[PDB]
Amino acid sequence: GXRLCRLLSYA
Amino acid sequence: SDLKDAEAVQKFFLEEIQLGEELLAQGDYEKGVDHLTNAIAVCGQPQQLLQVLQQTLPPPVFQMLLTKL
Repeated sequence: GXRLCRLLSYA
Repeated sequence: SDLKDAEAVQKFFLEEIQLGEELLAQGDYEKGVDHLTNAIAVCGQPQQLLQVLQQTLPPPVFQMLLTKL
């Protein structure tokens, strides 16, 4: 797990 | 709010998203959604997170997530 957090930061 | 206060919220937010994602990978849809709901609950403006989740989840799973808020 973790790809979701990474995706959320990207911005 | 100092840095400790925001840091504890950021950390809880990140833990819940991680658990959310793992549980759903394992197909425990109910607990995964519970964890995602906790992360959404702590955001003053969850619209972007919700749009990302809509792109990432199967429609009935996202639906379900909406009923819980």
